[PDB]
Amino acid sequence: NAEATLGSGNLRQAVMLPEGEDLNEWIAVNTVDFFNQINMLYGTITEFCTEASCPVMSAGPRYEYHWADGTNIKKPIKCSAPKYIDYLMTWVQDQLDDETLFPSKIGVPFPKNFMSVAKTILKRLFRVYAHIYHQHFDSVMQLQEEAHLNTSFKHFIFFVQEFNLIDRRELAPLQELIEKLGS
Amino acid sequence: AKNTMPLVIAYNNAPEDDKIQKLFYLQKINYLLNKTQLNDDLFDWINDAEEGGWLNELAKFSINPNASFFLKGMQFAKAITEEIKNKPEINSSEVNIYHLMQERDQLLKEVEFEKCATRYAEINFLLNELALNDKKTKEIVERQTEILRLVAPKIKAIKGESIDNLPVIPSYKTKELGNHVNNFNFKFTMSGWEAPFVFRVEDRHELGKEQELHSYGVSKYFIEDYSVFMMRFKAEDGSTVYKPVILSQFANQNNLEEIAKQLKDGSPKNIAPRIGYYFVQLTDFCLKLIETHNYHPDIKLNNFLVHNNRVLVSDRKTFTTNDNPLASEILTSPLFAPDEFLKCLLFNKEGDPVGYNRNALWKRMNMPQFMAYQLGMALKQFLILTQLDELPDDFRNPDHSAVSHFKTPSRQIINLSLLVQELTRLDPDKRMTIKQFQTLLNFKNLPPDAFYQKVEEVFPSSQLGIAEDIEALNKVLNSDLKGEALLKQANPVFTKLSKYDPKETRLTRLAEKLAIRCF
Ligand SMILES: [Zn+2]
Repeated sequence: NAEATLGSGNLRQAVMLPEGEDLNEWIAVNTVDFFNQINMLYGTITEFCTEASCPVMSAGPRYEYHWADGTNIKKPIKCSAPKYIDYLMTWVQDQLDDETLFPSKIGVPFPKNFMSVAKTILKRLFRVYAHIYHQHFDSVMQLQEEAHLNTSFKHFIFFVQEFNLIDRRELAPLQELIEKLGS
Repeated sequence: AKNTMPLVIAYNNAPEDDKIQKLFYLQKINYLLNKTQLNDDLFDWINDAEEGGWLNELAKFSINPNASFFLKGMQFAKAITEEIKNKPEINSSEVNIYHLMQERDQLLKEVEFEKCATRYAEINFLLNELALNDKKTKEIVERQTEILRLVAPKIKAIKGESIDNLPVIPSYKTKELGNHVNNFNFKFTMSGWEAPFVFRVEDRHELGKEQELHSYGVSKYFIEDYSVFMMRFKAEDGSTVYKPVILSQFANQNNLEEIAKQLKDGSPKNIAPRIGYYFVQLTDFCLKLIETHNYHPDIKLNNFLVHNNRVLVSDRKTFTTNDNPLASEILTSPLFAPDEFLKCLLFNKEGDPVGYNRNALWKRMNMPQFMAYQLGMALKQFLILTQLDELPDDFRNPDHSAVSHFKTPSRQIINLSLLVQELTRLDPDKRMTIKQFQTLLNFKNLPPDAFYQKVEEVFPSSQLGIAEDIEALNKVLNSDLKGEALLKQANPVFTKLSKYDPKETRLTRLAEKLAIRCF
């Protein structure tokens, strides 16, 4: 079996909006959590994701990904998966380390555009999962971490599903696996 | 003890036609040699490569004597299905490889050939079917076979070390000094392989417990070993002792203690998410170990290697199958030990263990509750090290929580610190279990009051004996009279909480939620 999961509390309850909680704060704290998880999980296989194995960042032959630059004005960039994903990790961490967007203090409110910023983060976090599953699940099995990977993805996709933060068309590279876990 | 003799007789008496019976007795002998302490003459015997020798007979079946417990089993499986004429009902994706290994070893441990020959061939057939048709199993077998082929000269050289030039390994409990250097434990790289490999010398005289563990799912948390063999060494005595020499990859991120220290310099919002990622692995390892009726009495951060962001164990010599051992029957570290173990020792000036007291003759530890305490102390050490450069002297004091060393604690730090106090209570029967801990890790993002309620549902406070004082604490907070008018009504409950022999953290912490309203 390779669809195994780890023991844990009920993940559907774990992603529910607690009573009296601000939705932005709930999105913020879980986004910081999920980024660290996928950043840790990608670090396990980083020596297997190379320029030779992944010349084009993708989730399989049909889902080629391009990088939309946030500072330079240029058509989205077609690049390797190691270049794309470490582009992405430093970019996300810069967002979370910005008190303007993810305020940790009490007296600082969330920006008017916080939702759009978080859903762009959550969209790109999904693409690291999809690249790992499609192109590196053999390395996942050789390190015996299927259950931890699946459990992290299960937690992540339940939170996205709970609040509808990624479009279904973007979840397409893993539609079969998504409906397998949520049943 | 040199007990393999009647199995050698049965092997020789077995017809040349019946090669399943031959292989059965070779795997039975091999299972017994792993349990047996060597003397000088049994070392020559297991190293006999001449005709009539144990090595030579294994080469006839392409079984490598120096292979890991897993690869040697699959090599036995490949040899056995060459001789199979009765093909079983094959279904690959409906088969647990760990269950087949456990059932095979129970046969080798204590069953005769006449009572298991068919299932024994059947089990090995299924093992070999995964080696051919299961991508995961096939790749594991392929990697280990290839490394074993490349390190073959190094194994010969190590085995050929002069009888007067063997290393002498002094023993010591401290890990603050480093790893002792001998001729065998120098890192090295090989042909085209990127990760450096290293040999290690475990401090034991046989591998009985190691053999049993590698057939359980908990072995996923072991550093993958590629070669196992016993070797001659010299002690301070000057007598020849025998220790296992094991090959594996060098773990590239040291241990969990050093991982916690590195976070001190990084982004603070990353501390609690990463503690979750690491302790989800520790918790799963603990429960999976407990499922095998095995226990770990020396749980602490620097005892868990980190490699490619994976938490792993390599020092398994301390594992026991005894769920209720006497303090003298387990090996642990005093700084992280529960109080029921520290009460079986005698101490000197400044507080160093020097021996056992009369409690050690009868007082037994409950290992699951023992491990729960140490896992809690591991979490307290991880939390504190992201803030301090060294552990504070009040580290063992339970009235000093991990969060009290945080200047700007977030809700997740508050919640994790609460779990530390739940796992490290004095009474072992009142400690939160590792299973309950696993259930609560996923709710660490809840607001602290909401997370507190989650703990109450998981582990009701009536099971601590404090149910009376709890309802007497909410009698006054549920009332809407606040100010100094409440404190007079909230005074008689503040009295009963000041007589408690050790402070119960649930009461202490909810009495704070009462004094906030009176003031
Ligand atoms: Zn890749």
